[PDB]
Order: sequence, then structure tokens, then C-alpha cells
Amino acid sequence: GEGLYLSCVDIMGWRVTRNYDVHHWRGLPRYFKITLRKRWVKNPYPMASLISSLFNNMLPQVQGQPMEGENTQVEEVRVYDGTEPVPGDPDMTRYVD
Amino acid sequence: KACPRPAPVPKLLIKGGMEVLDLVTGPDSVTEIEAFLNPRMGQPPTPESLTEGGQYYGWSRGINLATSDTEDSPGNNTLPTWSMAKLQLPMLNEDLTCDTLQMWEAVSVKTEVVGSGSLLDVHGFNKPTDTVNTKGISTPVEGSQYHVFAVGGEPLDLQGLVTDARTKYKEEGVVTIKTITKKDMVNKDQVLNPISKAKLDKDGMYPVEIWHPDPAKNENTRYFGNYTGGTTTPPVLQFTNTLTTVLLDENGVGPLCKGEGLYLSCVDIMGWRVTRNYDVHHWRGLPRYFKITLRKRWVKNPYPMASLISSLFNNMLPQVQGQPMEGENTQVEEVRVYDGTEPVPGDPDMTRYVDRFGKTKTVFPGN
Amino acid sequence: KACPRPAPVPKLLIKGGMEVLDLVTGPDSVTEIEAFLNPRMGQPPTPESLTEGGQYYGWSRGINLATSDTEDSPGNNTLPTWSMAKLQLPMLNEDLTCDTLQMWEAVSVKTEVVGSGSLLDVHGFNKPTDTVNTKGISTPVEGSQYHVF
Amino acid sequence: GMYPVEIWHPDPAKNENTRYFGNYTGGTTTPPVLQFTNTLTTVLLDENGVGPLCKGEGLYLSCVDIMGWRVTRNYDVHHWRGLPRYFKITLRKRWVKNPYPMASLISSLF
Amino acid sequence: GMYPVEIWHPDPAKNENTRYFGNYTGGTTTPPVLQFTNTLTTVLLDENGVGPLCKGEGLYLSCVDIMGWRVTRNYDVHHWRGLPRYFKITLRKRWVKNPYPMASLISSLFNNMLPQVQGQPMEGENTQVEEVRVYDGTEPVPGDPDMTRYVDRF
Ligand SMILES: CC(=O)N[C@H]1[C@H]([C@H](O)[C@H](O)CO)O[C@@](O[C@H]2[C@@H](O)[C@@H](CO)O[C@@H](O[C@H]3[C@H](O)[C@@H](O)[C@H](O)O[C@@H]3CO)[C@@H]2O)(C(=O)O)C[C@@H]1O
Ligand SMILES: CC(=O)N[C@H]1[C@H]([C@H](O)[C@H](O)CO)O[C@@](O[C@H]2[C@@H](O)[C@@H](CO)O[C@@H](O[C@H]3[C@H](O)[C@@H](O)[C@H](O)O[C@@H]3CO)[C@@H]2O)(C(=O)O)C[C@@H]1O
Repeated sequence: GEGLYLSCVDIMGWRVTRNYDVHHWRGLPRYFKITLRKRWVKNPYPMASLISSLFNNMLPQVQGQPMEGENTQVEEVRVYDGTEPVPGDPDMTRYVD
Repeated sequence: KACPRPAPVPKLLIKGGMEVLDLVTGPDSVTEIEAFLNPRMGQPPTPESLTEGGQYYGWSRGINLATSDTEDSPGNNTLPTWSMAKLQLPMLNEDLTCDTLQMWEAVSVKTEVVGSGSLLDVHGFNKPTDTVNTKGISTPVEGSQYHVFAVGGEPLDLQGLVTDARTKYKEEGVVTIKTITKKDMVNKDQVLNPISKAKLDKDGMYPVEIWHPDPAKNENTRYFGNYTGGTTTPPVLQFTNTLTTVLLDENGVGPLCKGEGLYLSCVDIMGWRVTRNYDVHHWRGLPRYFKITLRKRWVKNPYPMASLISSLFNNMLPQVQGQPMEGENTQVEEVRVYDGTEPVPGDPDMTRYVDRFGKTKTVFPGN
Repeated sequence: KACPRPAPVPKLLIKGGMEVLDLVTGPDSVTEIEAFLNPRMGQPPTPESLTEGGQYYGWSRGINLATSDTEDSPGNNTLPTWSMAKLQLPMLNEDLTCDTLQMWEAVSVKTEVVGSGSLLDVHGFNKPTDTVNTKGISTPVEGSQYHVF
Repeated sequence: GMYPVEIWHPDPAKNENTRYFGNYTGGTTTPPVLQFTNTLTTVLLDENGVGPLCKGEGLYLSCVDIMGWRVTRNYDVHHWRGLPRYFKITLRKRWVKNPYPMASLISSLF
Repeated sequence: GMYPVEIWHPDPAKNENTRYFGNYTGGTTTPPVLQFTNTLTTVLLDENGVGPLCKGEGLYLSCVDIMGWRVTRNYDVHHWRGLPRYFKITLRKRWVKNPYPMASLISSLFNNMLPQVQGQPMEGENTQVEEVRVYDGTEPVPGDPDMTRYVDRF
């Protein structure tokens, strides 16, 4: 954002009324002195995400079936980048019952 | 040591659900997505109890007829609807530098409808073979069938045509030509209403009885299927894990998911199952598998940065409402532009224009 | 370092409707024209009221049978007929000084008959499956079919 | 919408600048079948890579799509259904020789 | 001869090392059809030129052949027939990378230097494992690193 988020709590305890046991309680305030600088990072963002945003504008909203979620009807996915010599049993990893 | 080196097969990085995608891939790195759509025609999933919904799940409820020519109102479960979904994919990279970006481009896809075996159940209470002594086989699914599907980089563009523009479709819970174009149907819809065009924005909603893959002059979906009419007509199907198909286009392209989503759409009527109580001819469908193979393709960005960048920053500005320097009553009487420096002309009230290409000492007004 | 170069594809020049043709298309230009013809067999368009024309538009009206080997009356609305049309492209030649003119040549064509789904309406009023108790399905289109173009 | 199919046919002339096709599928109960596809293109190109030539800048599409009889729950009013057809005509510019140089009467009525 | 066909189907698992093919031809009176012939062969060869590799050292043949029903001239007791299928497989010897980690074998005996544990869920639908990240290389610092790689989370 360009935001600095301070957050806190400072309960001291119960203030008790000479009346009864209205233990209604007290807290104090807090000071902050942030020392901050300017640091170069790599843009986390893909600018034409907005071009994509545009496509998501011109492109209607669907209801449509579950291809994400808990009952996703996505059965499986695989990704391949390289070339590995034919594996024996491609799928044989950590055996646990 | 040099134990002979096995054949080179493409190396799987990781498999698993959609999240596997999350992982940076690289740029040649392909993704295989198996998934499927369940056949939603009529009775919805929700009445989970096989008593309350009788579990007609994946079955046209009953077949709601018509009064007579005058009145034909179907039922919202006497109505098989276009089944579909959208796969949401990761965003890939940019290069505002060379103004070029990469997209999710589908290539091939194997698909298969499953459950053709199910239509070998021949007990149960359908009309028996021999009605008479009430014996035989409880008659298999038969009747018209239809399977069609598509795969696209945007939803399916469709077109409505119907049998009788008078059918009393409900305004409620289904998308009809009306629901889309407010007004009612006309004989035109009934044949080729160039107006009656929608998008597959919903699901289990536009019935197939109406909406059809419209061969819009334009498309980023590949689709196909077929009709097979009839009443007794035998159901026929293809069990195979062998074949792939090419979403690739004529220029070697396939679809490209604009909006990092992939769109699957399809329908699979097998035909009517028939009760004994009566000829409550209600129909069945089967689910469909999908194995989409899509790669990363580098494409020329379409619309110019500025436009977006600065189209936005101009939409940020205070909206002004004010006098017309536009439209049909511009309070602007005139505009000229100069850059050069010709030597004095003659007629100072001369004009100048440029047309579909070039610039002209406008005709001496004297035509 | 450089720029990735997307695959080469035929560059669109303009798209829209017939007006587009007007563009000085050059010579190796290409034109894609999508159009469609409505099936004018039987009932003509015109009576738009689905009560007066019943809206049989896109249907042979009734079946004007004949009287006998001697007598056979057609009934012009009991008669599916050849549907056609003409696209009027633009004129291409202009320099007559040459013994070389230029003209429009058709190359290929995708085509598709649409709406086979329509025939999935099994309710409505057609002879039922079960005539007897008047039940079943208002029996779909069936019969000889013919498609040509 | 005039010449009825029941009468007129694509006469295979000696000569033709049109490509045509289709088929009959006779029958009474005969089920209908159709082809939904986006994918396939057809070539009007001829045996010499010529395809048609819009002599007279006209392009002439023509077709007929009978599907069968819809039979009224009544009597046996078999009135039959038809469907529409899309066309994506792909066409280019071809070059030719000026025909007019065939002088006055040398071609006139020839 | 247990899984009734009536129920079970060749599931196109995302993954497969089998080649199946078949068809359903429905109907009540539907006429049978076949192909008496020893002429052509079929390739189980995979997309990458592989074909099945008998994992285990087995070759698995599976099939079904309903021809339709034989109807008793008695009543209307159909009870259908099927025929046998022959197979002629052609197999070669192929080289692959080793799949069997002896460490598993030997460390199958490691979970015996310790017993079996019940204990809370760290795999399931209740994995009290809220999170895992794996890091390997080094990149300069990014802004928001947990970037919503999906368009809709915007
Ligand atoms: C076991 C059995 O007989 N199943 C029938 C059912 C049942 O008769 C009942 O509907 C569910 O227990 O009918 C099926 O068809 C029904 C379907 O066409 C629906 C469409 O809305 O209507 C049912 O009758 C309606 C009637 O048409 C409406 O006017 C009325 O308001 O409600 C009635 C039902 O209460 C049809 O019978 C079905 O699947 O539900 C067909 C099964 O074979
Ligand atoms: C719902 C229904 O059954 N519609 C019928 C109609 C209706 O009976 C009609 O619309 C009532 O106005 O009849 C249809 O058949 C007609 C058709 O065969 C035509 C062919 O020309 O003839 C009609 O009778 C004619 C008669 O032959 C003429 O000589 C006379 O001039 O006019 C009569 C009609 O008023 C048939 O009834 C029809 O399409 O109109 C078939 C529909 O299914």
C-alpha cells in the first residue's frame, strides 16, 4: 500500500467500584516511534495484469461448475518442464498407510 | 557406470491439483489438466436423498408435455441444459518493454464420456420388453442423443433457435431467448434469430433445446458434437483413453485463455429412460472427462499501454457535467491545424482536408 | 536483452460488415465473409403473428395430400423449396488499359447447419409416443431428410 | 424460395463455376443426424486451383436443409422441418485476361 | 469376473499405463456385428513412444464382450451372451531409470527402531499443518511475495 500498521492493547487490570464488585477495568495508551527507510524491491506485480483485468471486464461473470473449491471436478494436474530419462514407476514416493 | 541411458521422456515437475500450477513453471513447461463436467440436464444434485429427489440425479425429471398447440410449457427439469465450467489459471509474465505478453494456450485435449456401461442395467422398472405378461427386460435407454462440447479461452458464444417460439419457458430459473432479450420470441428466433445470441455465462442454465454453439464469424473455442434424432434410436458410444485432439487453430494456435481461465462446455444426452407408470419418457445423460494440454505462448499485446494507463487517469478526473463541445449541437464552430509554412495562398478562405489516405488543396468550393 | 517474437499470423485489416470490402483491399488481400441462409421451405417469413401464420416459419405448412393417381395437388406451402442468395462484392478492376482484369475468386468455406438441438423438444404437440393414452413424448422430427448446397 | 427441391436439381452441366453437394436420406421414420462443427473448412478450389470466380462480382450461396416431418398430435399432418446454414466464404483476388479485346462482330453474335 | 460391467468403467485417471478401448451399442433389437480378422495389429505405444511397461513383472489383459441377449422361447427371459477374446502381445525389453529405493527397503526397518504412531493429524482434511514453504535459490527481494497469482484475488 504505502501503509504502516500500528496495532496494540494495554490492559492494566480491573478498577473496582467501592459500590459493589463492578470490577470494570482500565487500560493505558501507547506511543510509537518508527524509524523507516526506503528500500528497493523487485516489483511483485505484472502491470498488464490490468490488460488481464480488461479481459476480465469485457469477459462476463460465470456462474458455472466447480474447477476450484472442495468439490472441484479437476481430477489432476501435472507440469513438465524438462526431459528425464524414462522413469521406472513414475509415481513411487513416501509410503505411509 | 555407463549402464545404458533410458529413453528421454519429458520430465514431470510435479503433479497434484490446481495448486501445482501455482509453482513457477518456466516457459515451455506444460500443464496437463484432467477434469470433467457432470451432465446437468434437469434434476439438480441437491436433493441428495434418493427419495426426495428420487435421485433422478442426471436424469430429466419427467416429461412435461403440452396442453395443445396453443399451450406448451415444459418444466424446469423437463429441460436438459448446457453443462460447463471455467478453470482458473495462474497469470504469466509481461514485457511492457517489447509490449508482449504470454498467455495460457490450449493445444489438444482428450475427452471421453463415461458410463456407457451403465446402460446395460436391464432390470429395474422401465417399461418391460413384453408389456403384456409384463415381462422381459426393463427397457434400456433409447431415443435421440446429443453430445457436443467445446474448449475455449473465453466462454462459448451461442445462438438460439427453437422449434416453437410460443413455448412457455419460465422466466424463472433458466435462460431463454427472452431472459436474454427481454422481449418475447418471434418466428425468427424459431429459425435463425441473429439477435438471439448469448454467451455461456451461466451453467446448467441455457437448455440445449434452445442455445446452440453459434458459428459466430469469430471464436476462441473449439467445439463440436452431433444430433441423432429419433424415438427408439440406439445409443452409441466410445470408450477410449487413446485419442487426443487439436484445439490448435489454422495458424497453429488453439485457444488462449484471456482472463487466465480455460472454459469447458458440453452436453451428453443418451436418450429417454421409460417408466412403466406411464410413458414418462424422461431422459439420461453421462459425464465427460477432459484432458487439456496447454502451453505458454508469447503474444503481441493487443491494446496499447497508454490507452489503458492513461484511459484510466482520464476516467479519474471530475466528471463534467457541462455545455456540448461534441455531438449533434457542438458549440464548436470550427477547427483548423497547421504545422507547415507554405507561401501565401490565393483564396484565404481556402480549405484543406485529407482523406482515406492523402491531403488536398480542397476543391475550389466552386463545384 | 531482446524481445520474444510471437508467431506470425495474417494481420487483420478491418472487420465488421459488408462496408469493409470497400477498403482498397490491395491484391493479396483476403476476405472472409460469414453469412447464413434461412430455410425457406413451406411457410414464408411475413405472417409474423404466431397465430395468423401460426408460425410455421421454417416448416412445410400442412401436407396437401393428393386425391388419386389421377389427382395430385401440391399446395404451395406444402412445398419445401431452394433457398439461395447473392453477396454483392465490390468491383476490382479499374485500369482498363490492360489486357489483365482482376476478379473475386472463392477458395473455401466452412459451413454448418444449426440447431439440431431444437429437435430435442419432445413435449409440445405432436403425435405422442403412446397414442393410446395419449402419453409419452410428442414425437420428434423423423423422416426423409435432405441437405445440399 | 421458389424452385422447389421436389422438382429442381443441381444439374451437372458440361461446365460449372459452382461447387455443390449434399445428400438424400429417404425414409418414413428415418432418424435425423447432424454435424455440429466449428473446426472444418472446405475447399471450393477446383481441379486447377481455381474455385469459383464471381463473374459479375456476385457470390452465390444456395442450399436446402430438410430434416423430416413433424407430425401433428391430431391427424397425420406430416408437415416437415428445416434448419438454417452458416457460411464462411474465404476468397481472394485472381488475375485474368481482358475478354473485350475480341472485336465488334468477331464475338458479338458468335 | 467380479466387477460387473454394469457398474465399473475404465476410468481415465489423470494417470494410466494401460490402453483400453471399447464401445457401447445400445438397443433392444439391435443387430450384432463383428470383425473376424487376423490382419491388423494395434499399438499400445504411448505418446512418447512407450507403451506399457509391466510394472511388477506383469502384463495385464482385461476385456468384455457382450453380444446381446438370447431370449428364451418360454417367456421373456433374456439372458445374454458374450464371446472370448484372444490377444497377441508383442513386448520388448526397455531401459528405464531405477524406481525401487533400497533405502525404503532397509528403512522399512527404520520405523521398527520406533513403533507406530497414533497422534494428531498432519496429513488429511484436518492436518494441523497450517503451512509449508520450500526455498532453494535466491532472488532479490520482491514486494508482496505472496502475490495473488490468480487474477480474481484482486
Ligand atoms: C417413482 C415415480 O413414479 N416417479 C415419477 C415422478 C413422480 O410421479 C413424482 O413426480 C416424484 O415422486 O414423476 C416424474 O415426472 C414428474 C415431472 O415431470 C415433474 C415436472 O415438474 O412433474 C411431475 O408431475 C407434476 C405435475 O406435472 C405438476 O403439474 C404438479 O405440480 O406436480 C406433479 C408432481 O408432484 C411428473 O410426474 C418425476 O421424475 O418427478 C417421473 C417419475 O417417473
Ligand atoms: C394446429 C394444426 O393442426 N394446424 C394445422 C393447420 C390448421 O388447420 C390451420 O392453420 C387452420 O387455420 O392446417 C394445416 O394444414 C393446412 C395445409 O395443408 C394447407 C395447404 O395449402 O391447406 C389447409 O387447408 C386449406 C385448403 O386446402 C385451401 O384450399 C383453403 O383455401 O384454405 C384451407 C385452410 O384455411 C390445411 O388445413 C396448415 O398448415 O395450415 C396443418 C397444420 O398442422
